[PDB]
Amino acid sequence: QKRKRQAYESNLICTRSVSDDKLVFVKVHAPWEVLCTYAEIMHIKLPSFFNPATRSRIVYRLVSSGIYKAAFPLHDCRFNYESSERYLLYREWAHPRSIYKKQPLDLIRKYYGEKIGIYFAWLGYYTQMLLLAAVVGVACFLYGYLDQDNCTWSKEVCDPDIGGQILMCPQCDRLCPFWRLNITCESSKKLCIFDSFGTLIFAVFMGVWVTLFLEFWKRRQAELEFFWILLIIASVIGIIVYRLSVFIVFSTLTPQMATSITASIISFIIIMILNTIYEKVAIMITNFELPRTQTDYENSLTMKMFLFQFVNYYSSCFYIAFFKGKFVGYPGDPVYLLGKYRSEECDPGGCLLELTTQLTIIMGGKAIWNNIQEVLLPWVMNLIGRYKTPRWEQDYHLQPMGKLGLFYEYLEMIIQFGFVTLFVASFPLAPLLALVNNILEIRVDAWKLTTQFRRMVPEKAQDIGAWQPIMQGIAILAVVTNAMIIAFTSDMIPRLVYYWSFSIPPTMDGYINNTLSVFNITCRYRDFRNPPGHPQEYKHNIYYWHVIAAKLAFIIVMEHIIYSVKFFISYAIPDVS
Amino acid sequence: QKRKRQAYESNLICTRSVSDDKLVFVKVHAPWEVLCTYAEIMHIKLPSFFNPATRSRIVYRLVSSGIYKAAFPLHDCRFNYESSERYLLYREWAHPRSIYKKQPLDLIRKYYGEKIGIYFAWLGYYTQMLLLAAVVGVACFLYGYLDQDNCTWSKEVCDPDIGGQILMCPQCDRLCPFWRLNITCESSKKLCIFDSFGTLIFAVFMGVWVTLFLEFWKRRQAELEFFWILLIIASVIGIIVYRLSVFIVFSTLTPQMATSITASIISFIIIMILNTIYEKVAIMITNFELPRTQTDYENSLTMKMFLFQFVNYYSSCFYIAFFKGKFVGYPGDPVYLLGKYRSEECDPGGCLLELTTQLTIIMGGKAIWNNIQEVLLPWVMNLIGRYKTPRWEQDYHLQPMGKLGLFYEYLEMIIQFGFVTLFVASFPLAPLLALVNNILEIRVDAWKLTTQFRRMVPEKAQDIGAWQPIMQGIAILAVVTNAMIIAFTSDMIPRLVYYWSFSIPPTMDGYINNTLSVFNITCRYRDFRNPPGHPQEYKHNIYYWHVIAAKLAFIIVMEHIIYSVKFFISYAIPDVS
Ligand SMILES: CCCCCCCCCC(=O)OC[C@@H](COP(=O)(O)OCC[N+](C)(C)C)OC(=O)CCCCCCCCC
Ligand SMILES: CCCCCCCCCC(=O)OC[C@@H](COP(=O)(O)OCC[N+](C)(C)C)OC(=O)CCCCCCCCC
Ligand SMILES: [Ca+2]
Ligand SMILES: [Ca+2]
Ligand SMILES: [Ca+2]
Ligand SMILES: [Ca+2]
Repeated sequence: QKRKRQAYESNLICTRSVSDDKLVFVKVHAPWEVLCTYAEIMHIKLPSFFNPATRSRIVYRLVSSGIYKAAFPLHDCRFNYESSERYLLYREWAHPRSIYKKQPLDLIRKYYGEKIGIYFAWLGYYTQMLLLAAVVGVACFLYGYLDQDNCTWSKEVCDPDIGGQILMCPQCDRLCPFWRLNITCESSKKLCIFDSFGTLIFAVFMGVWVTLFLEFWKRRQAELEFFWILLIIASVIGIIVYRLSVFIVFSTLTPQMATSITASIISFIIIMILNTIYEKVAIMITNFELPRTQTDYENSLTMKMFLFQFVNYYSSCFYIAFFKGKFVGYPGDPVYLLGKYRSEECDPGGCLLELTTQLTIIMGGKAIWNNIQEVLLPWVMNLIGRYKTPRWEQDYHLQPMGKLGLFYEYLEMIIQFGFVTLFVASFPLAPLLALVNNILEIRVDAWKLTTQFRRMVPEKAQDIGAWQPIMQGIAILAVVTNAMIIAFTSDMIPRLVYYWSFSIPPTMDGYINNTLSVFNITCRYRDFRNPPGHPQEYKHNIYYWHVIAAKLAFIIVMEHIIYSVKFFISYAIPDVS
Repeated sequence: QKRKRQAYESNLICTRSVSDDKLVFVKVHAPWEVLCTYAEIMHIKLPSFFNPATRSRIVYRLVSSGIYKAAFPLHDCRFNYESSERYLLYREWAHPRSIYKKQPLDLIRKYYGEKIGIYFAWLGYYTQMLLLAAVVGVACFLYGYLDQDNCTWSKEVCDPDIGGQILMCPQCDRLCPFWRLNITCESSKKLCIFDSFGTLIFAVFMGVWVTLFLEFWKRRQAELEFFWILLIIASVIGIIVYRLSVFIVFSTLTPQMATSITASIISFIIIMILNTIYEKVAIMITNFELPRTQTDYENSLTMKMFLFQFVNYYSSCFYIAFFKGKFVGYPGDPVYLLGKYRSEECDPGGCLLELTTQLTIIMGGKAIWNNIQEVLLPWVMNLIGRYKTPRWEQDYHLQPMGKLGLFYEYLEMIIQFGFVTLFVASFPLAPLLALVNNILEIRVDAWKLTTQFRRMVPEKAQDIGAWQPIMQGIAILAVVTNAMIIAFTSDMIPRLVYYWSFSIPPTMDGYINNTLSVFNITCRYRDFRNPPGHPQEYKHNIYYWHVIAAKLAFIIVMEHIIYSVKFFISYAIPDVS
């Protein structure tokens, strides 16, 4: 026990704490010749001469068994008062009062290390790219807002004659009664913002913006040089079925917004606690496997953890986008999934607004609650530690960062990126919310890393790591996902077909009465079905196949055009300075 | 003049020809210490000790101005009789009598050099992969042939009652008279081969096969370690308009096969002479640009030359596939392209058979005529040279390879690959024809390289070069192109919709009368148009939009499924030994 530690200390050669007599901490420094020897064995760069991050790396499992209590570097100074580097970049960068200043990226790679430097460089560059995407999203938001007097469909669903005379079918078995449509008017008014031509121009822009983000980040990186799959499928089913359950336990502006916000909040609570669960089961799964190296361990953990997180966070959104209300048929013979399991018909405006509210609640709530957790949990852990003098004694009573470190940090921003990219065709303010989150996110990551956490050992990484193929896969998936959101989720394509193709005798006015289908009780539900009385009644009509062929042709045209533009831009940008 | 050559020879130090007194050839050898010095300046590998390819590279513009007559290595021996390496791999590899033996790839990199070795390794591995793709293509060809008694549509177009009672519309202005359909029966019978379920399984297989080809070739490479764009657009228009012209100058089994084979032959003749033209204008264009290095010169030449060759060879095929007969409307108001320019309505079986004949003529004729040129042109040039003793005198009178060398060789196989991949859904025997071409292609490239050409200087290349992104782009384009061939070119999707979707009251029998549309003279042309007498007469009907929505959904499903399978296979194959 103590013999192993004494022999290891004698090999390393080859004070106790004033507050706790049982703990003893040994100072570790290197001589000049030994530093030059370790700097020859590890080929460091050249122009007191060795930097403190370089010294702490060159000086850098036995503590995993519990023999050694703690091994760490030491901070330079207290942040609250000057001794003095930590005080400096706390005073001008890490403080929330210095929210507007530029990041001292050379100072952050000086003090913390190039993985922390590359995370904060990626975070700041993400913020600057999100500023461009956010002002274009504000431009398309103004395009939707100022043309609210020209959206003919919202003005005729808000008018009582065209909108109120619908009396559309119930989406629900026990009474849930059939209703005049003008009550969705206050939900439809903002819908003129959320699927107009402005958000289509924004989505086609956002494909290009993701491409520019990736290529100029490649340039900035160039400058700055089997049971678990079955469990994932069970998770895929689980998030959808509790999305249904939270909508049901709610079901037993104001009414629709209360519905969407309340169900989104309670589902988001389940999302967070199931996220902690998924952290634990994925770490148990990758510990059941034997990984040979820590890097292969964290790559496998990155893939499995991100797949569980992808499933957990976006499966509700994918249900609302592509599965909710998409497979329901006519009110005669509704689709009972397993018997007595009638699926949820959507509102006639579409499930885009419900997707929008769920997106902004999950995104902004993960932002708010994750920053609250990132502040408070190390702070309250240090507080209950302090409720139970030398420098290293002060630096001892800090929550250690962990073996992974910045991993979860990257993870949450990648999840934020999946809201910025995969669902950007729903609401254009996703880069704005991401920007206002990221401006504080640099400060909260900075502040907890400076104040609350022990100093992580500096070590260089040439990129973000295994998150880069994840981001490229998210980028390729974003084109398909935005195409299915504009085609399948929103209703922009049916009114596009109504204006361009059926103002003709075989304008935009008269769209709402001409879209829906009348239903015999043996009301006008939202579907394109040949009507009681037509020879092919309740089968899909000519107009269903016209609109769905325009949907599929839009998916093909938009995907091929955007993928060729992404190819032309990745081929045209030299990817170097 | 002679002073520059004398000074260069004196720097190099730092016999005349018996047949021609004006020419003098100096032997060039290196001493042992100078060879070790050049082998230290160029870091050669280690285990008379320096190999002859290595010696010829280490010993290796003034001849471009015309000062030096010729500078070359020397061959080891005459091929016809032993002196003796060249005689050996001529006797057992390069001879056409050794067509069945394996390639001595270590001997070919010993004698010729690693670019020639990697071309012949790529050629042989291409041949072995084509053997697998060819036996699967023969399997789907047997699937189409043995089920010829079960193709209901061909048996009812060959029957006089269902097929002969059509009397379909003329595709032509001056009389070209309307005709009973059973005359396409002998063309439709083999059509039961060419678009059945077997070729669909072959196309979905061929996406996987291209993927396996690319990944195992990555493994084998790992083991074996602005005016011109406007001219390209003018070429794009030019090949299509002379495809129209050769069809017209023909127009002024037996009748349709005579048409297709004759027009394909005369167009292919124009293809070849315009290919020589495109060689010359592309070499003039890349000489008008100043390239800094020979490698950047040949990369730019590779891109421009392949783009011109792509346009030249496949623009006729792309016209037949995606533009011929696709944009023609109903016989009332035909599409005159510029006035008095009625486009060519296709046969009711589709333009797939015309595409098939054009493909096999262009592919097999480029194979035959390119091997005939590859044999004869160096042979006849050496013959007229000989119509006007030491070793170097014999090796002097050979056609030199040129500065590019194997470039055109790679080029033609890449063009062959574009027939193996981009149009594989038309006829499944494309890998078979490629296999029977490649077995002789190794021998003709081997034989002309051994007998007729001067020995190219050995120099190492780690891959095929700039053709590898070209092949990956051809591979990505192949999925889209095969999807548009199965959907848009062939008629497999309309009969798939007829069987699965309209045997119902709103079997495969009755497909031909139910596909076409009747035409009032104010006959049954091949289109899906609402009929004289329907309220929406000659507009597209329900069934057009059903079939074209199934086409577009097939494109989306097939592209996404195949691209995910390609991603799973490229991610699952470790790309290393
Ligand atoms: C890679 C991640 C993204 C995957 C996207 C999944 C797409 C699923 C959407 C889907 O198929 O929905 C079925 C319909 C959508 O048209 P809708 O008119 O919404 O369906 C009827 C609903 N309503 C009458 C009550 C208004 O659509 C169809 O009927 C056509 C089916 C073709 C879909 C193929 C897309 C991608 C395949 C992998
Ligand atoms: C990248 C290299 C490959 C490019 C492929 C180009 C595709 C062009 C094919 C095309 O659009 O043809 C028009 C129709 C095809 O349906 P058809 O029924 O052949 O057209 C009517 C012909 N007929 C009545 C005489 C029998 O199709 C349509 O009407 C739907 C238009 C959507 C096409 C979008 C595909 C790719 C866009 C870049
Ligand atoms: Ca956060
Ligand atoms: Ca963070
Ligand atoms: Ca050839
Ligand atoms: Ca050849």
